[PDB]
Amino acid sequence: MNTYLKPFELTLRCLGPVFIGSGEKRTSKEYHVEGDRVYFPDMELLYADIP
RNA sequence: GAAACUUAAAACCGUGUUGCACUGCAACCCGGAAUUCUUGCACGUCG
Repeated sequence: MNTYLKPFELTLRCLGPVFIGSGEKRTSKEYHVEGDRVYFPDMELLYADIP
């Protein structure tokens, strides 16, 4: 600490899901599911290998 | 004694640099102080 500046330690444990949005929304033409797990590939790496 | 100009003519003139050498020069910070800062949940509403 310091003799005029007093810090603390704020710890947050989530009991439910937490969503802090970024302003970004992804369409269905970027990901595709496999059972329950949905895969998010890199958008430029799947374009570079395609001829 | 009464009567007849020591007069006439003649430039104080000719030639000649107020000229020769000489740095308005030497030394000197446009320098010292100053937060592009203060407030703000990527969120609300579901026959």
